[PDB]
Amino acid sequence: KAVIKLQPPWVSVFQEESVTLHCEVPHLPGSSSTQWFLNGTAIQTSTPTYHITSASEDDSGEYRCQRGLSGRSDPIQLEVHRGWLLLQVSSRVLTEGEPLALRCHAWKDKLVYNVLYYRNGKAFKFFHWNSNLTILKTNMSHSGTYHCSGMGKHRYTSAGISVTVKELFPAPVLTASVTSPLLEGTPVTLSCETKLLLQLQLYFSFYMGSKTLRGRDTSSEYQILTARREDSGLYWCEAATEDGNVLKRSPELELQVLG
Amino acid sequence: CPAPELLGGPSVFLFPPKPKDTLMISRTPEVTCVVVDVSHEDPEVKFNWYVDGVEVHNAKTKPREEQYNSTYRVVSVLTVLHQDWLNGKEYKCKVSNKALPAPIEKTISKAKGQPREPQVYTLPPSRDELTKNQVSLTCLVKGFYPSDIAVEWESNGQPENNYKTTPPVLDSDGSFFLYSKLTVDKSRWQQGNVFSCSVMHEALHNHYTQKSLSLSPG
Amino acid sequence: APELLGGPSVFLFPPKPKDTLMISRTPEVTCVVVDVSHEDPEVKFNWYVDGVEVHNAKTKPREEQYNSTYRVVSVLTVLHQDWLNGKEYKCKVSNKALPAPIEKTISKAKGQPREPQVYTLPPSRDELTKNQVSLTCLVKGFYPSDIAVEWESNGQPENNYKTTPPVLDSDGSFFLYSKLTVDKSRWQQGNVFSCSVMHEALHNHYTQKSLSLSPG
Ligand SMILES: *[C@@H]1O[C@H](CO[C@H]2O[C@@H](C)[C@@H](O)[C@@H](O)[C@@H]2O)[C@@H](O[C@@H]2O[C@H](CO)[C@@H](O[C@@H]3O[C@H](CO[C@H]4O[C@H](CO)[C@@H](O)[C@H](O)[C@@H]4O[C@@H]4O[C@H](CO)[C@@H](O)[C@H](O)[C@H]4NC(C)=O)[C@@H](O)[C@H](O[C@H]4O[C@H](CO)[C@@H](O)[C@H](O)[C@@H]4O[C@@H]4O[C@H](CO)[C@@H](O)[C@H](O)[C@H]4NC(C)=O)[C@@H]3O)[C@H](O)[C@H]2NC(C)=O)[C@H](O)[C@H]1NC(C)=O
Ligand SMILES: *[C@@H]1O[C@H](CO[C@H]2O[C@@H](C)[C@@H](O)[C@@H](O)[C@@H]2O)[C@@H](O[C@@H]2O[C@H](CO)[C@@H](O[C@@H]3O[C@H](CO[C@H]4O[C@H](CO)[C@@H](O)[C@H](O)[C@@H]4O[C@@H]4O[C@H](CO)[C@@H](O)[C@H](O)[C@H]4NC(C)=O)[C@@H](O)[C@H](O[C@H]4O[C@H](CO)[C@@H](O)[C@H](O)[C@@H]4O[C@@H]4O[C@H](CO)[C@@H](O)[C@H](O)[C@H]4NC(C)=O)[C@@H]3O)[C@H](O)[C@H]2NC(C)=O)[C@H](O)[C@H]1NC(C)=O
Repeated sequence: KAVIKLQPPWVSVFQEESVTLHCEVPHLPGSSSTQWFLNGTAIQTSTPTYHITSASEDDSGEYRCQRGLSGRSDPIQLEVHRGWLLLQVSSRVLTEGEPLALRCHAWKDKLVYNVLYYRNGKAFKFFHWNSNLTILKTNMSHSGTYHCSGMGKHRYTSAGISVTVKELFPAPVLTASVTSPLLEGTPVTLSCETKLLLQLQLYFSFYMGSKTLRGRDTSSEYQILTARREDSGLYWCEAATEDGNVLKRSPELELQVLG
Repeated sequence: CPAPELLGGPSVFLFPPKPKDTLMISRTPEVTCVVVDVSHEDPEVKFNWYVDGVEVHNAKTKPREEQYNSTYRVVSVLTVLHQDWLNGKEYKCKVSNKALPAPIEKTISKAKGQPREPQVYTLPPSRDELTKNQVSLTCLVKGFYPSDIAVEWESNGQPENNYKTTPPVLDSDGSFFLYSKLTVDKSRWQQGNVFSCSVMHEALHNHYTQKSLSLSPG
Repeated sequence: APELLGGPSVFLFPPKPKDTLMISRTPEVTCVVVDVSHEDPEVKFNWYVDGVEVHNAKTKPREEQYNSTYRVVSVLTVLHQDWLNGKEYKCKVSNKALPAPIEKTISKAKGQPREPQVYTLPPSRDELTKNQVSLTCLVKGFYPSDIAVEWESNGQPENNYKTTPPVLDSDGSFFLYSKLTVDKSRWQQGNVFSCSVMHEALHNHYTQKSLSLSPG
């Protein structure tokens, strides 16, 4: 199960820049074997690191590798461009939550000011001095075509790149069998609808007002022996990734208890 | 050349009032200090409005407009006294923002040079034109300075709907001249309608003059 | 004004009208290249004419600017009638400091050429009180805006006339005025002056009109 990684993470590069491609599997003493495929075609190179001393137009295309394993690596599309400016991306296709690095790279590393970054046509960030853009956590809203503009001698533009953000599961719903306000003493079961697994274990949490219901090592529910008038309010549960990498807090669901 | 060069920051453009604003007392002339490249991070803008060096207040502010490119645009309008402007009083705009190392002193003031009163001469159509369905009425304006000006054509107490006026042109004497061409149906002329060319300029008595036209044997 | 770090810029210029207008003249298209570094002075020209590469382009000598850029000029000789038929001329610029070549296209404004109507107008009576008087030549109904106007007298050109820029008329056409200025003395003895005009849409690309006023 190989996987391709790029030294310059950048999937789109200028002519004459250096880029080395490594196929790496986490084995300490792993044999030096590699099977590179291009446009469905194996290259003669077997070393796990694809070094490009001087890139070319012909160096462009989709890259895949196989090293000492059953199956083959994911296909990675590499594009070499010509022009003045280049919006550089760490990835073309990713699921939300994975971080995304962007770079508006200038020719010959020339200095550019009043740099603009675009998402789906809308400028969302301006930089007086050229800077990297890192989204610590991505979502489907980050999906779309990116552009960049900056001021050198004149307002130059970069080419657009399509970025694909895959959503894992849409936000869950906590549903109650009854409408609020409610009567005192009732035992209530609250269910957080999801009903779908992306293709693991879930930690759930319940809160009350600006304060907090117990946080310790929570499971999915609680039983209210006696629902009381003081219990009228907004109830919610929480969904997050194993990593905590992707986490969703939930919207307030009001429950009013009368008694 | 108020172009003291520095490095990469928000930019300011300072715009003079509209001439008609300068010309009709029943109108309100404005000076305009325009600020671009304001970040969302630093959207706070300070205006100082030194007039000849005397800081004034009572500058206003139209609402900021988010630009498509996601910068902010801010406009400041300083109301101006008619006589203040024509005497060439200086209007200085100072712009403060935390992201600027040093303050900006955009400067403006009325164009310099000897104001010169226009001569106005009205000219009837060439006889050769009298053969057409439409005829050309000519208003010649020359000798004026500065080139800043407003011109209108009128008939029967109403502006005519079909005249054209040239941009100012630099004359050989350092002054400017221009032409405004009014077009009218032949019938109306030969029916002896009276047409008027109206001109507004600093250097005319009451900033205004008109010339009339009808046959004149002698 | 020389901003942060980019490179040379390109401008593509039409011929002078009289060259297009006078057979004793040679009309030229001019491809001008500025902001050339001393470091990267090599310029490549391609000249697709209507798409047809030509070689009969004439490359002018580089001239040093104070800012150490060189105005580079390419002059393509043109047959008068080629331009007027509205053929497209393309200048392509290749250079190592340029990631990609630069393309410029030009050609005559499109639309039905229309003949200017011309009427000459004497000074206003009101001016006759002054030391100087104004002489006007009106040109209207003409298209495209490319044009040349001169003033002459007794077989000689006048040394003192001014002409306005083209103006958009309401009918989509242009008009202008040209002002020739002459001493009153010259005027009242009744010398005859002519405004001369050269245009595609004139017979011989030419017409002139005269103006004379004196006790008939
Ligand atoms: C983000 O978006 C903002 C909006 O831009 C919009 O532009 C187009 C693309 C539009 O389709 C939209 O999609 C865009 O969103 C950008 O703001 C623009 O940014 C530039 C500079 O950054 C501004 O350029 C300045 O504009 C003045 C005014 O010229 C008129 O042109 C338009 C017609 O209205 C209008 O856009 C202008 O506002 C302006 O008209 C005036 O508008 C105001 C509105 O309040 C009215 O009140 C006025 O009545 C109206 N006046 C009219 C009409 O006459 C322009 O004149 C300036 O030119 C200078 O700037 C150049 C520098 O690049 C320079 O080369 C020029 O020479 C000139 O600067 C000086 O010129 C003199 C002449 O000799 C020289 O002596 C000097 O040496 C020279 N240099 C100096 C003094 O430093 C000026 O370019 C543009 O106006 C502005 N948009 C609007 C609207 O104003 C924004 O730029 C963009 N991002 C970034 C990073 O820029
Ligand atoms: C290094 O120095 C150069 C400056 O030269 C030196 O001059 C003096 C000041 C000296 O002391 C030094 O200090 C200076 O170094 C810089 O070169 C300049 O760069 C700018 C742009 O980069 C050029 O701007 C262009 O110029 C045309 C005007 O062209 C006519 O006028 C000039 C007279 O020579 C010259 O440019 C041309 O020759 C041409 O003149 C004709 O040409 C022949 C050739 O000899 C002559 O024999 C003829 O007699 C002569 N006839 C007439 C008439 O001129 C200017 O019009 C262009 O500006 C338009 O295009 C701009 C592109 O961005 C655009 O921004 C503007 O809108 C502008 O307006 C255009 O006008 C039409 C009219 O309708 C509109 O329709 C268009 O839409 C519009 N164009 C556009 C794109 O919108 C053009 O920019 C400038 O010419 C050049 N200076 C020259 C040449 O002398 C050099 O840049 C500098 N280095 C750096 C890094 O800056």
